[PDB]
Amino acid sequence: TFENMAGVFMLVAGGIVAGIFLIFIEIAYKRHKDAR
Amino acid sequence: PSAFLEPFSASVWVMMFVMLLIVSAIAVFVFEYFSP
Repeated sequence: TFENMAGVFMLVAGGIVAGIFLIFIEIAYKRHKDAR
Repeated sequence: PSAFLEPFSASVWVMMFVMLLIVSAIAVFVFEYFSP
């Protein structure tokens, strides 16, 4: 109804969008290490 | 009372419909970008 749920929505959205970006490179490095 | 409508929750009712669209779009974009 107001910002009460919007705050947690913004928090989780920022968390997931940061996590995917910071973990794509980690997944690529893991794949490269497994397939050197 | 109207269940799952603006009076029930999210009285703005004109933001989540585009929020889901934009988060789906960014998820698709990152999935495409992380393919290689």
